[PDB]
Amino acid sequence: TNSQEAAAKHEAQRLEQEARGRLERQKILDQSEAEKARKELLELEAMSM
Amino acid sequence: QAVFPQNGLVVSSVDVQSVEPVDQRTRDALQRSVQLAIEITTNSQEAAAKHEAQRLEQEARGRLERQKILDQSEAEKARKELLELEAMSM
Amino acid sequence: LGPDFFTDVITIETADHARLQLQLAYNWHFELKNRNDPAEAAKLFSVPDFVGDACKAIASRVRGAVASVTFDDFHKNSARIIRMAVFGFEQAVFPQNGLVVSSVDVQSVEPVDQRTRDALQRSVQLAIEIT
Amino acid sequence: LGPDFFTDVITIETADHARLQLQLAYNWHFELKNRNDPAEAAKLFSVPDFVGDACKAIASRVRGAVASVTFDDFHKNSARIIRMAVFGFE
Repeated sequence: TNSQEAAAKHEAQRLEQEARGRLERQKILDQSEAEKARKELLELEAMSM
Repeated sequence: QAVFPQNGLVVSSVDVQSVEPVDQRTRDALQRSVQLAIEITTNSQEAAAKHEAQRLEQEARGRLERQKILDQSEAEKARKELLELEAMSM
Repeated sequence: LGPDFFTDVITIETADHARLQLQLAYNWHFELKNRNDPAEAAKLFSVPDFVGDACKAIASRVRGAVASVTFDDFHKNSARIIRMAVFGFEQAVFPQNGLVVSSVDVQSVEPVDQRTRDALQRSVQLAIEIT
Repeated sequence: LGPDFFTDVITIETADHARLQLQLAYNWHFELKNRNDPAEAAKLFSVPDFVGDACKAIASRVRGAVASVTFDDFHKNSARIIRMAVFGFE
């Protein structure tokens, strides 16, 4: 049962790992789209200045 | 099926109904083990729902931020035309 | 010997040592190919007590089919299990008395561990809660 | 044996171990192809108690159809479920 404990623990740690990496990848995607919108906004801003 | 020729007895089947080991610790640790099994399943559901809500939170933040960028764009254009009127004014 | 189903309660325990109570109804009726044949009636009376026989036997089928099943698998699908336990894989029949169980309605499952039902009910409660 | 529906209350529990009570009416009536045929009446009297039979049987249909259903699915659509449980699918 202790082996089951370590197994479930390491398993939850694994899903936590995949969840963190996935959500981080999601941050990167949002940062990308935000970078593009920020770029077009920089077009309007540079033209403004 | 089991057979006892000496008396012609025949055991067609043997239903089992209970197993009760003398060690209290055996059944206690076993029951705690399965209890922790459903416990780690519901905990897995907890982490799943948690990470899921975190995911929708992620998409919501990125989407709303994109909306900020769009509003900043339209506001940049209106600000530009306003700069036309202002520069002509000065 | 009419259809009038009789209720039955037999306890069983999972291979993972998890005890649980059951409330399980039994639909039942005796077939009669003919009023004319005495021998079928001799089958009807061959049993000292057809209800006790059917209860102990079907309960043996249940404890047998379920004890082999893991406690990894005990949820709503278990209703599929016992239903396939009572019925021949391809209605239950007892030739010795001509008994025929057309169906087996289930009405309750009550595991002895309070923590099981409590954690389960909290789990579904947190399910609608996270919805 | 007229249409006069009789009420019925049978408890059931979801596969996810969630108990629930029910208040469920039953519309009912005995068909009669002819006054002329004794045998149909023999069917009418073949049951020791038609109400108890119909209650236990339909309740078996309900507990059976619903226990197979997930507690993921218990909302207003369940009314669609039991209605299709009592009635033969086509």
